[PDB]
Amino acid sequence: SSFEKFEIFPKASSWPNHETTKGVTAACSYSGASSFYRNLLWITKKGTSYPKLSKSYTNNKGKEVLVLWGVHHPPSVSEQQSLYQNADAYVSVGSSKYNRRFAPEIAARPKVRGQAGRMNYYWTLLDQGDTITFEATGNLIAPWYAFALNKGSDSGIITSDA
Amino acid sequence: KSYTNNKGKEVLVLWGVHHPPSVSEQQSLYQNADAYVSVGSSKYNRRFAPEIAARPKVRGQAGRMNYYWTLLDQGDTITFEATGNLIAPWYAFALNKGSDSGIITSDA
Amino acid sequence: VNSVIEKMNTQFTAVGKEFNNLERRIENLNKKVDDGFLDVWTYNAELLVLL
Repeated sequence: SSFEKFEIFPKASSWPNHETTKGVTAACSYSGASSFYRNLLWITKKGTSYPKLSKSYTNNKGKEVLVLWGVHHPPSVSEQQSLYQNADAYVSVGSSKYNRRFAPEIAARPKVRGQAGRMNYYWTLLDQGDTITFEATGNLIAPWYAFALNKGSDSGIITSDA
Repeated sequence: KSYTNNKGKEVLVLWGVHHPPSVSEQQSLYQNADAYVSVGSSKYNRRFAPEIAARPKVRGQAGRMNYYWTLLDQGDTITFEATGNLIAPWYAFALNKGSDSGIITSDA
Repeated sequence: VNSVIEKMNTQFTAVGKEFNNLERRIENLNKKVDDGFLDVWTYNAELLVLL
């Protein structure tokens, strides 16, 4: 029925070693200028040096938490070299019931919206109690907000124009 | 290592793939930073690779282990071929038929 | 009475099934199927007796 939007990782505090801003493209354009999503965060390096990152989070809200993230991959080798200084890379998400390593791939492909790279998106429900750990080496889109869900069933989607 | 059957009925075979959460534990248990296992038959064929990642402890354990099963046919063989993480089967089962059974959750 | 008995067929084994957290769609379909057949059978039985 309802949720509460809150912030897991603050943009200023949770990322001391990397670059928070400069995470912006023209394919996601707002008011003529370039922008990005309001719940995620592109992350690049602070000065051509990428520390391997690891960060955890617990919940206490008594309800389930719905967490999103994304995995970018560029289509060319030199773009992966430019953005992250590591030809090999992986990210990894761990919890009690969810556990997956991701690796990027590099391949040539036709442009859509003037972009040749791609980005996959992932979601996981958390339980009360149990934690989650992100642990990344080249391509993490970190969550910047998340949601705490209530109950109250029997709703849905209607496609109409009334 | 290979295995054939002769029992005239289907054989239900299990195994598992371990992975530890840290690099040094994988170094300690198997002396190989890279590893793979592989299971081959006629209709089943899969390579597995381990992964190493940090994750919170459950039951005082931070490693994980996946589990797999495959029905065999009469005749056809199966081969295990491993380099770092095989949980080998130690028993297996030969199944009969006779249908219309199931599971009941009750306390009578 | 013997005709009304012998028209209704007996049902064989039916056991509820299992699903993980990523197959909610098929489970909702399963529940819709079972409740729909249950409503049709109880409607036919009550209407048959009342006529």
